[PDB]
Amino acid sequence: KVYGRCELAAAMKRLGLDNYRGYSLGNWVCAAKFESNFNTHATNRNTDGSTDYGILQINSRWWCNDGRTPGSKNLCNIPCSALLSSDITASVNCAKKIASGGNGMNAWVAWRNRCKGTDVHAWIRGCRL
Repeated sequence: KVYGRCELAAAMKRLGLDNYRGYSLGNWVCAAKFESNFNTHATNRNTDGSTDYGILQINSRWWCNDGRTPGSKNLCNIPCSALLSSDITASVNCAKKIASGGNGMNAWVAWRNRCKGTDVHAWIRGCRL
């Protein structure tokens, strides 16, 4: 499902992400843009058998079970296809744990990269919030 910018910004404000771990909503926005381009079914396979899933592209090798990753975790109890739906609930639940750890949003590269030191603000400026 390809999301509006503000449709996606309204959503994870309700979902609770604004100022979560003292990251303000446009960080979230900008990581989803740059991570999926707001597509929930966006998927990328890796060099490890790994596959990142959904909208903030959570990795199969640490946070989910997709069916086949030649050894690892599931730090979230989610089957990777929950990442994959309409509904961001699950992506955003899992997302919180990844950012619960030490590095915070630095787990998303693209955020690290296209988003640290920016006007993330800019991602919600014209929004129905």
